[PDB]
Amino acid sequence: NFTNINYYKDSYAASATRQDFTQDPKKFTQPVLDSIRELSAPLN
Amino acid sequence: NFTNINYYKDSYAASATRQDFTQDPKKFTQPVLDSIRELSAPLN
Amino acid sequence: SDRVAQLTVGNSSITTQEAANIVLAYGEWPEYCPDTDATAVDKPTRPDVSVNRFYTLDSKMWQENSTGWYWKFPDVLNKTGVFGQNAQFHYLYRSGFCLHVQCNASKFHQGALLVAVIPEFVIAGRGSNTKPNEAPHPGFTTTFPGTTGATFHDPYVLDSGVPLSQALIYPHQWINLRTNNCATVIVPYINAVPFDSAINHSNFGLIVIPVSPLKYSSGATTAIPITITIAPLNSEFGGLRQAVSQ
Amino acid sequence: SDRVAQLTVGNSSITTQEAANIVLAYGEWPEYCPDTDATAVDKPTRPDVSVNRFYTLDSKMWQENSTGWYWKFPDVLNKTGVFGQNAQFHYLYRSGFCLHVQCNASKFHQGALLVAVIPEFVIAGRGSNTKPNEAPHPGFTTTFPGTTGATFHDPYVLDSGVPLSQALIYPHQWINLRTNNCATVIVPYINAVPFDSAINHSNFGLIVIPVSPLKYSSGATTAIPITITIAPLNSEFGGLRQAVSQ
Amino acid sequence: VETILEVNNTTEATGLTRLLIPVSSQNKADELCAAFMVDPGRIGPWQSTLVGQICRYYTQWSGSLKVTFMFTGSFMATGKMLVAYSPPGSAQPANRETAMLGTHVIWDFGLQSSVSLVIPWISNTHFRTAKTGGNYDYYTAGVVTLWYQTNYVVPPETPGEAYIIAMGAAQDNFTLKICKDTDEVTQQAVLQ
Amino acid sequence: VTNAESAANTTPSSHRLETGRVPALQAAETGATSNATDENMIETRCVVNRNGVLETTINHFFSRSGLVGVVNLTDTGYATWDIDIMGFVQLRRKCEMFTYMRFNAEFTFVTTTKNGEARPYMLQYMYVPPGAPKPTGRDAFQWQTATNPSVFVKLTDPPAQVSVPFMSPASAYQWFYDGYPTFGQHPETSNTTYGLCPNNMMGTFAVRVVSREASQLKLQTRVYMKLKHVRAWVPRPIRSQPYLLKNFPNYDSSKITNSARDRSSIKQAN
Amino acid sequence: VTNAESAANTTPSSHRLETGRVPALQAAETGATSNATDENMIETRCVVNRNGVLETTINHFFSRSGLVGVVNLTDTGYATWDIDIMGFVQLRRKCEMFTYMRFNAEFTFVTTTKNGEARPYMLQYMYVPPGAPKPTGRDAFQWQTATNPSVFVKLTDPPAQVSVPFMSPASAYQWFYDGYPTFGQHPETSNTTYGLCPNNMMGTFAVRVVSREASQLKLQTRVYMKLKHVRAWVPRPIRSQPYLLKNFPNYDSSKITNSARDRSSIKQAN
Ligand SMILES: CCCCCCCCCCCCC/C=C/[C@H](O)[C@H](N)CO
Ligand SMILES: CCCCCCCCCCCCC/C=C/[C@H](O)[C@H](N)CO
Repeated sequence: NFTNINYYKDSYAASATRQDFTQDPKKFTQPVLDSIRELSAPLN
Repeated sequence: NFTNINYYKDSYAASATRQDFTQDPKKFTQPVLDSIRELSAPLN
Repeated sequence: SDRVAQLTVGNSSITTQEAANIVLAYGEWPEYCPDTDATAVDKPTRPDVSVNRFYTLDSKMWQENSTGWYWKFPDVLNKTGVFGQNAQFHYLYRSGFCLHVQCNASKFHQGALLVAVIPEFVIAGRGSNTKPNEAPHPGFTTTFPGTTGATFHDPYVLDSGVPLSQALIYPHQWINLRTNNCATVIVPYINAVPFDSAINHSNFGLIVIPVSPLKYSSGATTAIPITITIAPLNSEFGGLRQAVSQ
Repeated sequence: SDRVAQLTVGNSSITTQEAANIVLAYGEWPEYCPDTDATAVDKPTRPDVSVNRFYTLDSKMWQENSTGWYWKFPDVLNKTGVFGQNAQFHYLYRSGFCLHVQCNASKFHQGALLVAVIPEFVIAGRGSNTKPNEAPHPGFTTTFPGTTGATFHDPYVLDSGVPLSQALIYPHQWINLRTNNCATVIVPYINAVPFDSAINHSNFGLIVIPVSPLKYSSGATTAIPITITIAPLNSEFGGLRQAVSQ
Repeated sequence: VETILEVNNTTEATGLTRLLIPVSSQNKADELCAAFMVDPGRIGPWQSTLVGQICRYYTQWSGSLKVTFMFTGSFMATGKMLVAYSPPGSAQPANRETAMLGTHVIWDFGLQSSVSLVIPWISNTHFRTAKTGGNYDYYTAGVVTLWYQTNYVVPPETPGEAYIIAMGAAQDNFTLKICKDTDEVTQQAVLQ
Repeated sequence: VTNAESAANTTPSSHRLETGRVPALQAAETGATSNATDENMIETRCVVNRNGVLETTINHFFSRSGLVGVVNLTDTGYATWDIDIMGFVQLRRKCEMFTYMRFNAEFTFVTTTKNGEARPYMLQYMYVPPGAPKPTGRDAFQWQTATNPSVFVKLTDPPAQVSVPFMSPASAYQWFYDGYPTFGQHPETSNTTYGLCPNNMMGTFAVRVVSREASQLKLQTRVYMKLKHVRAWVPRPIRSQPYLLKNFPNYDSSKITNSARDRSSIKQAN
Repeated sequence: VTNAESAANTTPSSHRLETGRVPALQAAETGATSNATDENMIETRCVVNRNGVLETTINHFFSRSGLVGVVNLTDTGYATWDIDIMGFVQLRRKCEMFTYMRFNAEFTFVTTTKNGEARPYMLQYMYVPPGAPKPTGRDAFQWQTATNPSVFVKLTDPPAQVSVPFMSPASAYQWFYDGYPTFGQHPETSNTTYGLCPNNMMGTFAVRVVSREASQLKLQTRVYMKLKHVRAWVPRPIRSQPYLLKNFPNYDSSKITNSARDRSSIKQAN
């Protein structure tokens, strides 16, 4: 499926480049310093 | 990025050829004969 | 081993006997500016002792029918200490912060607070006027309150047209008067430019809205204060010139 | 290769086309305080860019019948720049200096100046009174002149009972209006204690006494100024607290 | 390449005494000689140089600048100057103690009759739009001032009035982005 | 950092009868989202999930065209439009979901007539960067476009389309700016410059009909912007109040619209 | 000769306290630019510069189209245009920045009507080299173009575009010629031939409407030239005075426009 092909020297005129599935939910859901387990009481 | 491709025998009908970064500022900024250092007095 | 804590930064220390955690904002530590992201040529200064310490502001009374308070973070400290002198003589500023909001109460008081940081917390002007030149705008002592803070008029919309209910997408904590008494956030330097002035642009802002208002019985302590202590972690300045107040 | 020179310190540079040398005071360089000689426990601050640069004072007219001028060295810079803020907020101070006194004149003027540094240059009170409580003492704007300097009343005794003839045991130079126009001294930190305040104690003092007074013919330039530029080499401060002017 | 600035572009300067900074002898100390803005895409002295006509073709510039002062005077006339660059903030300084708080240089008229003050790249953003005025005072570069450091001393039988020729150029890290058209050329009808 | 498609599958679980292991009791006072999952609460089965999450990235969410501005040309002879995409509340809210954004663009120009038609005339679209002189007439010298990028297209042509790079002096576009652009004495009554980021002023977009006399038509060109190669930072809540101004987040003091519709009681789901 | 992109980065520097090493004292009397750099004057830090200088070559600076001439056709039946690009002050000043230039060209032909429209007629563009006979009518025999290059294009077509090589008898195009084309007794009063380089006369450009009777329209064709494969030599200062003539650098004796706007005093930056 040739779609990435460009026709100019400027790289900002191309299509939607490689789709990387990067996902780091640990920075919005668990930002606390001390790593808490999920099978124990949060505050001992 | 195929752009250099021509379609005639005449070479003056092509696109903007290879971009060479040639730069010699030493002929407009320091044209004197005796090479002067930059950490000494010009006229000893 | 999780509720007691001590936070020594500089010649100041903070002791507490019941906290919950220390939320790290966006899971990142306050760092120094690398040589890759830097753009200014002049060498920056780093006091590293006199500016990285806990500055304590005045106390805010927590009345039963309170609405909330908000402070700008590089602007609360411009006349206090060596940090204000450094952020008045220089022109560029980059640092992270280290928050701590204390509100102690007995085991017979109830209530809660939502403390959070809001990057680029822009104050909206209140009033129905869809005309560019006739619209109302907030004053200078409302956008930049200073060290005495500023109260909310409509805490339900954060005075910016944004719901408070979904204001938990920000680095935040709670002060539940039955579990903890202190909320602390370690926020890094969040900006679109590597360096920025500490007099025209306020990076972010703390908000403390009292949800589930304070309640108690007769005979208990009525005066319930609220104290916050800031620490400018990893401060560095650049562009030394004449001192400008504002 | 000996008369032209350039002295780049910080974001300031000094160019000259005819000097004689650069006397190094007591053959030593301004260093940082080692861990052996240090006594304070708190970590010192080091701006290293904003305070180590050439500060230029106002110009002094050189009249024909002039007597001389003198300045205290950690006291001329307490309201100017980031160095004054650092030496007002902090309590301890240690640095060396880098002197430069310029006085240019044509090839038809004659005269000379003696520029020197005097460690612990104590100003004496003039007057014959051998009674402890009735004796005269110099004012505060005479012991610590500030950035506007102070003139001598008797330059022959350096206003301290000490002959000027044998004042060549001090790091010094001459400004002979036929040979050079600039005298520069690089003085290290000379004191009996490792650190000292920069508001109560003035380490040393420059003196510029015009020996062989200025002479010229009619039609020449009459206004002959005298400009001095200081550079606080290797400045470090300690003991951050509230700012005190004096 | 160095190129003479029009620092004397004030009124009452006739045709060619607009390139000269007059120097003479003073009576009060700490006097001031001249002052001009740094912005090369701005109306003023930089409009007459070669870097301020090339940075007017482009709507963005970056890097350090360079100002070279040459003293055209008698051989027997000595003196010293304090040329000082000041990053943005307040207005032009009023005293020499305020001016010496920036990045100055102490230049003395000797055998070498030319000094060069490099203007460092002290900015927040990577680039600066070469169009100041209005809401574009966020891209100002500062003020260069030249002060009567000590005095202009002259012997008898010698003129007590000289001139300094200011020149300006770019540096090694100078660069430009996004071409445009200058505002100089005006044309009503075709050139027949 | 984990990189995977589909969706996290579940695992088989049994009942737990023991003390000290409590996955359900969380503590929201720590500012952390609860981490209790399906398997630990209830007895579950094993499933292999194949429900692709490719359509939920911030690069498929923004890579959709959308009206940014409309330009009415009467034929003064010309018409201008200061480029600012915060004028229509459909693409403004998705961009204001985030604080900082870095992206390329792709504008599409759709020009129609008063009643709606396409007469075979010629149009010139010219982009005026900040600092370039705006045209003062329909036959001025600014239209010579010796350096400004211009597009010559007819009404009977397909809609024009160009690609625009990241043209900001900062490292990203910020929509919310908590500060002033300049120094000085700021007033208490009318702060007409608070929250005005100078890194977003991109210039002026001008349009004229290429002719010599005056063409008797009232046109209307719509600018459709599409985002691509977009990166986003520092998410923030989505606005619930109706918009009033264009460059300011002003809302209405009275008649604040609640973020949830009303029901009869709190013990009645429906 | 050094070849590199980006920009020269800076290096860390410390303070210098010594005699004999003076990087600041230059000497402009030698006709050389000063070589003092950042590191030697002030204490600096280390930075890695990435600010690309690709857009500052003389091949990206000139490779931009631009109006060179306009040809009014009344329909005499035909219209001619002597090829000389020094008629509009926008592309004339960039080319007069240099003394010698060697380049290829690319002309674009944009033809409109009186009020501005595109009627489906036919146009013939014919290039007449120096020596070829110019056409004397709209139905003459010169239009048979048995050897001259011609373009047949309609008004409803896209604008025509051809490529033109370096067609000069010398090795480069010179804009300034300090001499006379011929020998003989040159006059003192009216030197109407001084500064006239014969190596730049390229011929005549003619245009007609291909028909038999007379078409009742007043057209106007604009020639947009773009330079490419351009080499430049011997740079020279850019002109500050307003242009008066087309082939001559004449200016105005009185009311000479200063190259810098006036201010109040010399001790007031603003
Ligand atoms: C005539 C054809 C080319 C037209 C060029 C127009 C595009 C130039 C402007 C770039 C737009 C960048 C995207 C929006 C930028 C800022 O976020 C807006 N000012 C938002 O206020
Ligand atoms: C009808 C289609 C072909 C049209 C051919 C026209 C191009 C032929 C002329 C070549 C132009 C070369 C560029 C300009 C040359 C000289 O510099 C000018 N005379 C400047 O005065």
